[PDB]
Amino acid sequence: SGEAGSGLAFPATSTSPEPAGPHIDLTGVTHARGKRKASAASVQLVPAGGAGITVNGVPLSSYFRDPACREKVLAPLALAGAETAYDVAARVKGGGMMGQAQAIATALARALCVQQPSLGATAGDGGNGEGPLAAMTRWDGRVVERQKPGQAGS
Amino acid sequence: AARAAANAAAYPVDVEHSFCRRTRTAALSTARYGSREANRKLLLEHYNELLRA
Amino acid sequence: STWKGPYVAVSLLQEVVALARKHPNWWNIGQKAPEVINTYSRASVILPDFIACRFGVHNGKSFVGMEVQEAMVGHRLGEFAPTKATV
Amino acid sequence: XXXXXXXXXXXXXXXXXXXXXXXXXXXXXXXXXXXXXXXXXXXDVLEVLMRAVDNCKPLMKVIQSYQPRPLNPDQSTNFAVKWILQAAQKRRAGAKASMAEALAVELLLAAQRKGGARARRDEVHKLALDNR
Amino acid sequence: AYSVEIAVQGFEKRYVDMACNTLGDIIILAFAPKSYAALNLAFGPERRDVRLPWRRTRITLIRGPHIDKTGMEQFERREYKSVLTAATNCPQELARLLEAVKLYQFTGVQIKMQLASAQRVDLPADVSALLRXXXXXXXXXXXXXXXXXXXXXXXXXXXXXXXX
Amino acid sequence: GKGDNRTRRGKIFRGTYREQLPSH
Amino acid sequence: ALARVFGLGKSTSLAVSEACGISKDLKVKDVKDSYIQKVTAYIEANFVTGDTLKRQVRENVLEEVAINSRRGVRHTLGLPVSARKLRPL
Amino acid sequence: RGNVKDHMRRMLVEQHEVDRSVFKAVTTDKSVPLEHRLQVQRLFETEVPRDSAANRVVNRCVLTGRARGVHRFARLSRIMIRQLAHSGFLPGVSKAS
Amino acid sequence: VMHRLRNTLFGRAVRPRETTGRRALARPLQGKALTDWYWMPPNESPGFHSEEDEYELRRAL
RNA sequence: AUAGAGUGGGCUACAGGCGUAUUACAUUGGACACCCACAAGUUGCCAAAACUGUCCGAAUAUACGGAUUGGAGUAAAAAAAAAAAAUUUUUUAAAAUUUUUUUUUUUUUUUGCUGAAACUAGCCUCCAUGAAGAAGGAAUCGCGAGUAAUCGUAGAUCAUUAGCGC
Repeated sequence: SGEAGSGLAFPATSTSPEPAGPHIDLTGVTHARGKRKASAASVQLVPAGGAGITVNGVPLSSYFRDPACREKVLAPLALAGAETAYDVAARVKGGGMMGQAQAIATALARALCVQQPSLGATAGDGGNGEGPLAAMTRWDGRVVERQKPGQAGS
Repeated sequence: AARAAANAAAYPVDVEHSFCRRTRTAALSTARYGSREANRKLLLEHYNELLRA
Repeated sequence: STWKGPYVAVSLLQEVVALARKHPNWWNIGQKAPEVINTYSRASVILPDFIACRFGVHNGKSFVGMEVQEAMVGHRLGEFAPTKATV
Repeated sequence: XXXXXXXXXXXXXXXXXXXXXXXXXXXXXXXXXXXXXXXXXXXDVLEVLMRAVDNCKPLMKVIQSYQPRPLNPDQSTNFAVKWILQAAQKRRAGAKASMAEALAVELLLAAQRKGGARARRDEVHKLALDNR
Repeated sequence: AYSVEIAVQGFEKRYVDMACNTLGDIIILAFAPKSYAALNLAFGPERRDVRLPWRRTRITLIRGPHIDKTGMEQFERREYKSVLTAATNCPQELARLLEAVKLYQFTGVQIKMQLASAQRVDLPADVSALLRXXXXXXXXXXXXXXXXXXXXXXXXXXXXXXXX
Repeated sequence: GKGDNRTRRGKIFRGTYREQLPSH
Repeated sequence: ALARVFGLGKSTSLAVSEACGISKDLKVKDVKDSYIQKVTAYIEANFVTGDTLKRQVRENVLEEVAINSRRGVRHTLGLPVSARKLRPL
Repeated sequence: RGNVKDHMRRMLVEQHEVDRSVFKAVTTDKSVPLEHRLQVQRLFETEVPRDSAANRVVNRCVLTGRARGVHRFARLSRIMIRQLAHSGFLPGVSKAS
Repeated sequence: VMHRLRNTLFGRAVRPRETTGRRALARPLQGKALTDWYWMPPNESPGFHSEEDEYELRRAL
């Protein structure tokens, strides 16, 4: 298939590089990757009424177990309006809790983009495009600024 | 009330019995004598003594 | 420090055995032991008995004479050799 | 319609206010919303908050010299929720109950065009009208 | 039935790169069928050239000599790693490998080498009798590498045992 | 002491809740 | 739940309450006086009333200053050996 | 300064080898002898050179006579480490990042 | 309780914190590490061209 | 002797005053549990704040806070083999076991720690006494996005001592 360069370097005071694509695999199951922190995540999307939603093995409501963080997980999914019909298979690594949430949100957005082109952003047409979900494709790669090699000095 | 899973301690020596589940293999290592062959002699005797069970 | 060996007083003990030529503690209960005992180190602990002994302890400038009585038996001798920062 | 989420989120972030979990302040402010329901039907909540904040909009700001300045209404919201919350800490430290009750009773009173937020608010309105 | 792993350590990426390429030349020469006429080659799909990242650690210094506690500067050591993979079945070319790495000297670059291999085991006949299946390949020898005039071409060489 | 002596928190401040590994 | 005794500290407080049977989530307004007699009896089974102990430590460091010892003149001087506002004297 | 005097202390840790001292330390760390540990420890840390225990070593630098601010990272001291570092006469330690 | 068989098979015991004196034997020796720490040339190299006195020769003038 | 050693101090003393930090003066909190939540950090596995549950709000100086001071360095849990077997505990009718009582066993932690020596002057653990402090004038400093603040974490020198320093 003809995918292309989608990536960005949006941040201030430190750059980023998520060279990973989103793509559909021949099982009818798309795969995508997303990080929004140095903590990182991947997804795998099956159109199904099976187990529903899954990161890190477990059902989601015990792993993430602050509610606000749960809608931070669901926010691209709720913005899509295509909530139920996909099995959500996903993996995460690193960082802290809602960083994992917004990272896995971006990855779920990417997989949803290769599922439906117009809802979100991609590199299908020159790395440009516009839908409701096209805003949260390109990750917010700001990390912590580095603890300053210098003094408090006050 | 917290400890690392990998104790990785020191101030001692042993034969280090260990198993690897990834490849289904046991692992014993050498530590007592300076030369490698003396250790091969000690662990070969330990292997024979292992099979007395 | 009671665990695994609680007492250290070797040089003090060499001087104590020097005193112990007729009685370590007035076996001949105590009579002040008029011969002066002058240690050169105050890291020493104090052992039970040792009563009525004239101890001369070093302060870094001199030797300080103090008579031991029943209360100071579980102490370390350097507690009685100060640097005199009175005021 | 999204300005409800905007005003509520700015309420949350200004309720964070010391370094901590915005989860802590978020459950705190949602507790203020439910306590507003309880005291309101005791002796109809997003309604009374939207009315209270739209009662509390400082449209024209003034800069000292005294010179008035026009203001983009998002900072009007942003000053608004600020004045609400410093009045809230005034009342709560005077009560020293929780903060959720204090922000609840203040959102009711600023809905009812009363309270020190409304006082500060409309004096700087009229003082913006004074020095033209 | 012999397996070889070569690990390689360096400071300039140039030297560890040349080291990796020249030992790769040595391996491919060492099992090379130079002529057809004898025909048990091992390019089995175990074979790799796995690269590796490093051990990120920053070690900083006072710039100034005396008071100068403002004066900081950061410093840093790099270790670059590769592992070289092969295995084979006859020992004479393995000895050609070990003598090959005995001759060609490499600059500033550590050679640590792993040689898991099969070697036969005598038993007292009592335990063979009382045998009458898993891996159990457990020798794992160990050797020193310093304080006796060696700049670290050390070879460690665990062993695998076989007694059915 | 942030509850230095008797807490499940101030003893991570005094480096004791992390039990010291046996090393020398 | 006697986290509430005053002449003693807290761990011994819950100890004495446990030694006559008072669990947590009980108030001082919920103990019948038979258990008060029991806990007082257990106080002279334990050690008593930290002002009795403050008298006790008064002769303890009286013993230490009677030894002509510099921690004695610390206690007559008020210097930290590890706020001379409080002293044991 | 006096780097060599410490080397003399290190040599006394090894001439009167620490093994003899530590083996007597073995019998004082044993609680199995009921007593005489006080007799063993009474001497044997006094007949044994008091300047041979492993605390009197202070780990000075080797280039110079630095006695404070040393580094075991590369067996040197900070100002020299910087001087050699800028020179680059050291094993690949560059300015960071 | 199976590790008892592995224990008497391998002769092991709890290494730290028991006060039986065994830790002072099984500890590694620091004696090699203490004396390889320094590096002092004798100020007069037996090969030739000793720099530690060439500096004296240069500053003599 | 402004040179070297040896032994012990002192370099850390203590009307005052000043600088730099930490910890609080609580309820947005304390405590306790939780799953022992996810990291930087698999290259030649390990947290805390919080989320969830429960206790607490009397000017109590609170179950906040944790400075000073005395005192002491202590508990066990796991399970194996034999003999016997259907016993322990209340009121004036009940209860726990089908395992009770003997011998042998046995692990794993435990030991104050490290050092030759921890009084001054280390550090650890556990008791006890529980100070000021209820947010700080005049004055003023620092910093506008993964920043302040808050939270741990690991590295150095280091026998151990960094809790606050970096």
